[PDB]
Amino acid sequence: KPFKYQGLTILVKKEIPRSTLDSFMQPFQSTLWLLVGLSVHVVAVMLYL
Amino acid sequence: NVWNGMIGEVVYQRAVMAVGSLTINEERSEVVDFSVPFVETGISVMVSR
Ligand SMILES: Cc1nc2nc(C3CC3)nn2c(O)c1NS(=O)(=O)c1ccc(C2CCCCC2)cc1
Ligand SMILES: CCCCCCC
Repeated sequence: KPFKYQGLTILVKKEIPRSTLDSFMQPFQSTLWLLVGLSVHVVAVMLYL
Repeated sequence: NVWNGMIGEVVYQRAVMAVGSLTINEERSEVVDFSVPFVETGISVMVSR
């Protein structure tokens, strides 16, 4: 009689996540970052204009 | 010293086999011959969540 009940299963490598340094800039594409940076300053100069 | 139920029917030659929710036990295996366990059924505790 069985002394241990079990079954077949799959073992795989658990991917350890890697944290890139640009992770927080990742949500916005670099062109969006450049555009928002330019927008901040054009609005800033036009306020005082 | 008298077996009732399905085990009683099997041991007293009133039946050839006992198909059902029959748990393999030490005493029952001493009295009757069991097939291989086709589903794992231990004893477990159910509680209200
Ligand atoms: C391809 C790659 N592989 C990496 N492996 C690592 C790890 C764990 C050690 N980081 N990392 C990366 O960051 C990249 N990408 S990068 O070279 O284009 C890049 C570099 C630096 C910055 C800034 C982020 C703000 C602080 C100042 C530096 C941004 C982007
Ligand atoms: C959330 C604001 C980010 C400004 C980035 C300017 C390059």
